[PDB]
Amino acid sequence: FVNQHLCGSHLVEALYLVCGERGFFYTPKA
Amino acid sequence: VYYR
Amino acid sequence: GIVEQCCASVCSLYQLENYCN
Repeated sequence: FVNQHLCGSHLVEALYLVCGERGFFYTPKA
Repeated sequence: VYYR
Repeated sequence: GIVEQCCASVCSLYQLENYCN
């Protein structure tokens, strides 16, 4: 896999690409 | 957006 | 979280594995 800059909505897409059906979290510093 |  | 690496500078997709269950 490669070193990826991920702006905050496009991260949630890229995480999708990684997780499959596993389920995942977007916990930012609010 | 995307890559290093 | 990991968002304050990603939204600003690079990450690995293996950290995105860490943010799975």
